Amino acid sequence: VNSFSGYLKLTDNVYIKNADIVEEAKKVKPTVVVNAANVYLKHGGGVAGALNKATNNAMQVESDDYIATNGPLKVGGSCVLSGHNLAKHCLHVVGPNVNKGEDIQLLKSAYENFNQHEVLLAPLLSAGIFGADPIHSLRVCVDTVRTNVYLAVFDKNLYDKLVSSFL
Ligand SMILES: CN(c1ncnc2[nH]c3cc(F)ccc3c12)[C@@H]1CCCS(=O)(=O)C1
Repeated sequence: VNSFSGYLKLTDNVYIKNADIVEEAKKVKPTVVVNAANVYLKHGGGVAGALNKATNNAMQVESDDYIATNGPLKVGGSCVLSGHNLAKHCLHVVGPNVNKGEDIQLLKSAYENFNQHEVLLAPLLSAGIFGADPIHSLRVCVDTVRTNVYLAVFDKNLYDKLVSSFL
């Protein structure tokens, strides 16, 4: 039993809710919140900008030190950093950004990072400003992640479309 509330069950291990991931993280304080990161961990907009704003920019300060030490992530890769006031840990995962021309096949590799964590609160990778089809992202999530994932979808209209079209 866990504290996630109001989710619709899609499969054995994948759950979905119309919610603001920032507000959901603040309430649940999950072990892991996933960020929709880029390779530079520049948290300017989308989910990343919202999560970073909620940490009063502490996420960005920590991220800049990480990049100065380690260099950029790979598209499809991830790193574990602090969850600050939102979660124990933040798993920063880089899905391909279609608006930069990155290979959508890398979306499966991105979701594989979730399997290193037993339970996660997450957005749909490569959705939103990353330019992928969120219905495709949900399909890859369900077909790739084997651990327990609680997906937060900000847009109510999109949430309803994702549920109604789910096979
Ligand atoms: C981006 N995205 C999110 N997913 C969950 N939580 C969020 N919080 C946010 C705060 C922002 F400022 C921007 C965005 C999000 C967000 C999802 C991708 C398609 C649109 S969506 O919004 O339907 C779901």
